[PDB]
Amino acid sequence: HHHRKGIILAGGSGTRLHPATLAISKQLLPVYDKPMIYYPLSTLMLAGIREILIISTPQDTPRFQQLLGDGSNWGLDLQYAVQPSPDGLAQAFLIGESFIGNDLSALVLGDNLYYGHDFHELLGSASQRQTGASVFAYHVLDPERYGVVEFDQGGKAISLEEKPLEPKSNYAVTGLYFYDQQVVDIARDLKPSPRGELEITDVNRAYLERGQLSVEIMGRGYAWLDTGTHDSLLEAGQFIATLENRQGLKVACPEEIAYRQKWIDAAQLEKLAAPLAKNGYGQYLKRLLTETVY
Amino acid sequence: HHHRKGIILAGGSGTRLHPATLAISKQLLPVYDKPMIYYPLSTLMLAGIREILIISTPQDTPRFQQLLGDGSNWGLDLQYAVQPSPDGLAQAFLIGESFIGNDLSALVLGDNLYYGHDFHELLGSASQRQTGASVFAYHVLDPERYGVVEFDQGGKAISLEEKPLEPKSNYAVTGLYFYDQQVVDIARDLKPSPRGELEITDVNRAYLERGQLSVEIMGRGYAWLDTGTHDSLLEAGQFIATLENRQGLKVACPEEIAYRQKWIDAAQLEKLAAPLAKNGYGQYLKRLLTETVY
Amino acid sequence: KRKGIILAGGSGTRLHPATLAISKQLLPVYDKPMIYYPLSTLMLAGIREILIISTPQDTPRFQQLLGDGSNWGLDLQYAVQPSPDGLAQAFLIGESFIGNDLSALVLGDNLYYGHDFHELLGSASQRQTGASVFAYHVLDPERYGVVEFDQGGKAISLEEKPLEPKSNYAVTGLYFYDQQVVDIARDLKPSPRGELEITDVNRAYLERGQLSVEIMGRGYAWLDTGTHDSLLEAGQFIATLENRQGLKVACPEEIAYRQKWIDAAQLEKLAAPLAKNGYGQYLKRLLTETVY
Amino acid sequence: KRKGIILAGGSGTRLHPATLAISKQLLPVYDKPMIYYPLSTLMLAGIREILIISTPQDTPRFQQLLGDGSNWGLDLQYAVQPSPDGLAQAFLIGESFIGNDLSALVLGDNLYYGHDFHELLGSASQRQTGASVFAYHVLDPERYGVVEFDQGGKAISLEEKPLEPKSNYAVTGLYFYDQQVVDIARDLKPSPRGELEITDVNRAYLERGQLSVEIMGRGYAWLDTGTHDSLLEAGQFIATLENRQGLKVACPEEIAYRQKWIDAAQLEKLAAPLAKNGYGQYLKRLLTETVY
Ligand SMILES: CCCCn1c(N)c(N(C)S(=O)(=O)c2ccccc2)c(=O)[nH]c1=O
Ligand SMILES: CCCCn1c(N)c(N(C)S(=O)(=O)c2ccccc2)c(=O)[nH]c1=O
Ligand SMILES: CCCCn1c(N)c(N(C)S(=O)(=O)c2ccccc2)c(=O)[nH]c1=O
Ligand SMILES: CCCCn1c(N)c(N(C)S(=O)(=O)c2ccccc2)c(=O)[nH]c1=O
Ligand SMILES: [Cl-]
Ligand SMILES: [Cl-]
Ligand SMILES: [Cl-]
Ligand SMILES: [Cl-]
Repeated sequence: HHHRKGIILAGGSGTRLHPATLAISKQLLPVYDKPMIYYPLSTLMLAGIREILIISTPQDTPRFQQLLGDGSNWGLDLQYAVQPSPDGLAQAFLIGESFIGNDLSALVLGDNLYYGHDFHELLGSASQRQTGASVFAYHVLDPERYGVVEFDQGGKAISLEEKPLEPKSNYAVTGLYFYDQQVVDIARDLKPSPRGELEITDVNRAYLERGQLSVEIMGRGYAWLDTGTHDSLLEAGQFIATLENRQGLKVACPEEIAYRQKWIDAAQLEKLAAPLAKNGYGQYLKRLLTETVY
Repeated sequence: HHHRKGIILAGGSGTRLHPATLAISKQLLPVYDKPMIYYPLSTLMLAGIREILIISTPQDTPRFQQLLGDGSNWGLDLQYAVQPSPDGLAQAFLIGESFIGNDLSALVLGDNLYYGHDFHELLGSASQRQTGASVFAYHVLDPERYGVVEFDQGGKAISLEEKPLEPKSNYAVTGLYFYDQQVVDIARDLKPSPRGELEITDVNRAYLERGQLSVEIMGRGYAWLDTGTHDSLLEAGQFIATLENRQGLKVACPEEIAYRQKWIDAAQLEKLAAPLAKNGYGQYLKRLLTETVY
Repeated sequence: KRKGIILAGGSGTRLHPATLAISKQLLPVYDKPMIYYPLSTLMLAGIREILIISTPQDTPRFQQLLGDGSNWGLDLQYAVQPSPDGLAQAFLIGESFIGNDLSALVLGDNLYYGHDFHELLGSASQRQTGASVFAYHVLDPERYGVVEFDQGGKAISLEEKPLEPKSNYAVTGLYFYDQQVVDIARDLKPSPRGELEITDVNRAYLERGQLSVEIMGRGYAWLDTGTHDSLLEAGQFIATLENRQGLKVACPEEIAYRQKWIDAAQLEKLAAPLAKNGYGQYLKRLLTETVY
Repeated sequence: KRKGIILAGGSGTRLHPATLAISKQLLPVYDKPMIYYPLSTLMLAGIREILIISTPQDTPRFQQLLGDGSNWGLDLQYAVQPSPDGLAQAFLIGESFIGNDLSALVLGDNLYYGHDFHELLGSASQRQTGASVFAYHVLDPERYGVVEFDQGGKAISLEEKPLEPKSNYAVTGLYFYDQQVVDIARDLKPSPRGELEITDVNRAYLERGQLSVEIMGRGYAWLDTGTHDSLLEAGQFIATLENRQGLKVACPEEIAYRQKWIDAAQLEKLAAPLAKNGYGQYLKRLLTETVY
């Protein structure tokens, strides 16, 4: 008788971006002024998630651990798992099964950057849906590269296709997914696609066929940035730099997000600022203590 | 017995950006794939404003007229005035006095670019306030360069200062202003500041002292882009290019905004596409006829 | 004596609406009008007498920008190209300007940068007979005049926008000609696309073994201004060089002064109007600083 | 025989958190690890025997990346610098590697580009006595070793990060030395900031009239990797060159192959693992294409 956790998939991108990524995983590469993984981590945090599993290669887990620790500095609890071989995104749920337990979950890709107004509220809406799965659809130039969602005249999602040659719309599914307690069992019964991968689109189609997939539009006023190529990586750095140098505010500073969620107080933030007091990042953390930012 | 119009200030930026701007006004320079003036024009249009006065130098008015015409192609009515000498932003209301008549108004700077989610609704809120004046405050790195707003502990605006050496906050007033029928008379009684200029901050302080200035925060999730330097111009081009190449959607395409406001129909948009059918811009206009974009 | 021509004519509707109000070559690349860059190139090549060819609409604009040239030690003239009917029209339009002198054409939207560019130009300019062009390795040779070389490195063919390019070597927008070019241009027939082709002019020199094709090495930057994306990149490229160095690329006043076409007192007068911005400050600092 | 050293040591906490997980010199600049660029520079200078010096933590990472060098016709060795105690420590750490040979140090985060760079390096490398450095005009000379010249153009002083720089000419991160440098390094005292200064090594050669200071001209790009903004720019600069040209900057496999240190069949083996991305495709295309 019986009476939301986060996952960040930051494993191998294979040899796709070699030789740039020969010495280090993509998700530890900087995007402008901070490691890439700070952005998806900050995203889960904005969604109010505090218990988070980082999935990386066996080779780079210690590097993630060194950067991020156990989370206690930022009011989180961070755990780690390895993905020996990159057998697909849906594998996150088998690797993370004991971590998830009987809870709701959120999966984010470790190389996905988001930006925009009321992003907190867009994340809240998905996080509040305690049943079913929630994903986001975003208009892209190149829907071929993604899971593509087709809508009917009423705006209802009626199909999902993984990397179709002739996409039914320009609406790609973003690398951010919210799931109720059915996801582990759905993942467990997945059979490898032709490429040997356990596909997240198959997971989302399972929910769709059950009438339990909410697809919310992430509007054109949001930036969902591309890190798939060297070119798009560079554009992602330039995009963040322009916003931060314009505003005097950072995007996805995890210390700041914890501070504003009240997961850490002013004294704790002051201590985090000390080691970096001579660079712009530590000076930014110090300015958060006295400035009112709306 | 007696029983909202837009202005775009696109006059002289002086010799500040010479020699780049020796042959042509700044507001006709491209930002990535379209003239700069398309962005503030699109902004007024998003606010639902259809009667718009463009203020330029006598030298470049014909160039604006050639680019934009009388508005009829886009469901607008565009008129023109000249600013013989750049005697300040508040001069817009004396130059535009007969154009404004007895109506409410909106002033936008011809070199200001905005971007973000629910921008339409942020513009709507200001446009709906039929009394008083409405402005926007945005957090910037360099508030010294702008009109700066100071808030009290409750978030109420309590002072405005033009280019203070020691800014009371990092909140700059953006170059977008909504005004009731009192603005022309307020402008008329302005005395030149020490620099010989008729200051918009003095106009906004007049409303503030009357308790009729609404200052809404434009959040950090919006991009209010800088075009003040060659560097910031270049960053503005890069910023737009990244969004448009990512999305397959344009920012501030005026034809598109008219189409979506129902100011022009599909047949009219088809005709606008014809002359540019061989380039990306005309091909974009054609794709708007058949695609559903949420 | 070698005369210069800059062809800054119409690029059609390809970059519209960005270029609806104004010719591309009057638009800035970072901190200065695009035409400063090819103008600076002719000046570096030692050319002082220069004809600028533009659309009828925009010739007043180039004129008010650049003047008769005298304040920079140049002698500038202007002419119009009514319609975009081929780069070779420059020699028809420019026939009486050229007269019996040597000539050099540069395209108004072409940007160059690199070490010893002066000597690369100086060598081509010194060759008093035949014609000299430059071949540059590019990713997309179909867009250009493509030069094919034999195993010995000799140029053996030229094709204008081939469907199947023979190499990745594009001819750049910089051409030096002897006294034969006008007469060769006058006998050109329009191509199938309806243009008087510069590549037909160059093939005429090639058939007589009088086309010197120099490699512009990979250490030189020949930047692309043909698309919006490429305009932007060119701006970022110049900005990175100038902000790194504290030195400008293709500042005509500097080049005049370094060629000794204007003296210290004239450079000082030029600085006066712009004194309150970076460009005039730059010009002032060139008076007292030794730059190697 | 001239030996090479690359100093790819710790840059402290200056770029943290971006460099918290990994040394800057193992981070990409556009399409390849930053250290490919100074490695490619030594190889272009003709240097095959090369010592890479890094933090104790990251030496395994440079090792697994670069191997013993044999697949690129190089002979690579590795050594650690326990603490960031000055660039001159390279010659102490590298003393037994150098032995009685000539040497050249390049900083692991310095990027160069330009025409005839090979000959600029080749000339310095050929000078068998004394030391050769390069002076480059920059906007912010206070950040560097600043060289002052007399009216005749002779170097007369060197200052490390002067408060009031004497010129705008910075010494770049590329240094060639004769057999004297180790012994000069061994006698260095720590500076006031607590470091063994490369500028004190260079001043020692200067006092004996044995410092050749060559101008690296404004036609060369010496790119800045010291700030986040400057990392980004360097990436945009390399991307613009490579996408324009269809040719890569500082591809070590290409440089080996062009120096004839590996043959056509070895380059082909190298291409195999990367065949499905741009980098391996590039290597394959170098087999059949003549590039001048
Ligand atoms: C709850 C505090 C939100 C303020 N905020 C913010 N809106 C942002 N954004 C710009 S964001 O909501 O779009 C965002 C937040 C986390 C990760 C990526 C974007 C941010 O990066 N950091 C912040 O502290
Ligand atoms: C009413 C149709 C709005 C859709 N839209 C849009 N949201 C935008 N934006 C990205 S925006 O609301 O931020 C905007 C609109 C006009 C000018 C600048 C930004 C746009 O540029 N063009 C559009 O057609
Ligand atoms: C005779 C003056 C040469 C120095 N020089 C120079 N080399 C350059 N170059 C960087 S350049 O030779 O590559 C060049 C010159 C004119 C136009 C484009 C590039 C320059 O822009 N301005 C200069 O004064
Ligand atoms: C002997 C091979 C020289 C051709 N070359 C070259 N010039 C360059 N350059 C662009 S470079 O000389 O300026 C250079 C070379 C190594 C590292 C940095 C720049 C190159 O990157 N790769 C090459 O194969
Ligand atoms: Cl939106
Ligand atoms: Cl916001
Ligand atoms: Cl070269
Ligand atoms: Cl040079």
